[PDB]
Amino acid sequence: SNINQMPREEGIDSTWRLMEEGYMYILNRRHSFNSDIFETRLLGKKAICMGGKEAAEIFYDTEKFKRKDAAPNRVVQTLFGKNGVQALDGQTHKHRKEMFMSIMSPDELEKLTDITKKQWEIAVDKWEQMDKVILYEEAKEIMCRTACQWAGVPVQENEVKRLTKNLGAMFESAAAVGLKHWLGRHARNYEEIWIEELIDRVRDGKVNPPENTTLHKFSWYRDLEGNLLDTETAAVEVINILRPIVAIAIFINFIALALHHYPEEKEKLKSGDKKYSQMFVQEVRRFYPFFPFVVALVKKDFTWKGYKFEEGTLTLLDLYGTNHDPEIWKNPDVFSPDRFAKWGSPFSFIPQGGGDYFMGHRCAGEWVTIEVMKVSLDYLTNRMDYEVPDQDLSFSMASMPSIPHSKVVIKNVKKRI
Ligand code: HEM
Ligand SMILES: CCCCCCCCCCCCCC(=O)O
Repeated sequence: SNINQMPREEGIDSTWRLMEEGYMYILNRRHSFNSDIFETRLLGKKAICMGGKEAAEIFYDTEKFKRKDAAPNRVVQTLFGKNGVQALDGQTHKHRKEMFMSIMSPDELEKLTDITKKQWEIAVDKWEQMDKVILYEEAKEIMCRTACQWAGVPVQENEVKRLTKNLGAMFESAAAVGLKHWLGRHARNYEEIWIEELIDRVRDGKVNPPENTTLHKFSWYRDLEGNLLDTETAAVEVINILRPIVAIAIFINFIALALHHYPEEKEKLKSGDKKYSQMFVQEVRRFYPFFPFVVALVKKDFTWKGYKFEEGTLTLLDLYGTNHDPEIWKNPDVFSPDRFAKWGSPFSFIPQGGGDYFMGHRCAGEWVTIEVMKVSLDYLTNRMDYEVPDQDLSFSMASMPSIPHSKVVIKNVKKRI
């Protein structure tokens, strides 16, 4: 059939509009163009942006889209690391992804939840002897201690503080400009070298992590040819566990926000029926902004909706806008856990990617995230009391990630006993 012209945003480069609008950039234009797909110019080149469940399923078609060389270098050097799983395609990707999925078994997730609970207890005891407590910063430290213990990474106290700062900077810098962006580049450089040394100690026999742990599994994994991963690559992969675990602190912020803003939803949790906590956690992941979009390159020319996708074109999948799509969800722009009662598809609810864990790039740590969020919600509701003082809890849709301006201050913390 005839090739049609995709809706097109004019201007020599539109990256500035993405920087100004953030999470809302793609959905605003899906609305104004009356199309789930449009073309623009971002980072000096043509770009295609698309959202909704059909677009998501097409984006996850690995005959049509590849990840090699898709992410901008500025994102590789902050968020991802070079030559990690995010960069791979085909059987090489499948085999690397199996390494990540191998640490996600029932017994290992139980180990994670036990650690997470203990580290919450430790933090709460500390906060009870404090006055004001900055939840985002304290939660990053909870999650850094949890990550290192679960991963088998030995850390001294000074190393905990430094890692918490540097892992934070890696994700807080990825969509930043200027001075702030470079903090994350330097943070990544420092921890890559530190983790590389540690992996060399594992391989030399001088450190002996338990067999079940990330550090053991990633240090000893062999590729499709039977060879150990390069030390640099294995370090990037370990950081691809430690960093996103720290990042759960962003979702902890939003759990606390939701408990403060929605007392009727909090009261439904006081029952002990786990269905309510499950719905609440899912709705936090659906409603609040976090990972805006993912990127791929067109692998081979193809047609969809009458439009030509040309090989090599950078393509953005709108995660935020799909999670807020009024063609998928009833009243998408309100927080309503009841929408999940006995719950859509793997392409419609995509805060941590869509599709299949093994056949695509969907987040390896989605179950970790959900389980950590459940522990955190249980702590904040059932194991402590605190006050939320008057403060600026607003969160900007132009900042990625989006953090409430006050960083969520709590006070008068008391552990229930
Ligand atoms: C804290 C909140 C998190 C969010 C919002 C999040 C979101 C995402 C998204 C959107 C992707 C990319 C999907 C794609 O490329 O198609 C991804 C990939 C990934 N995530 Fe997460 N994630 C989080 C936590 C975690 C955790 C806790 C872990 C590890 C325990 C983790 C490990 C990974 C890995 C290894 C990948 C790359 C998978 C691949 O390329 O095949 N993430 N995540
Ligand atoms: C490829 C688009 C980059 C988007 C900008 C990053 C803002 C969100 C931070 C996401 C962190 C998710 C977990 C992680 O990978 O550490």
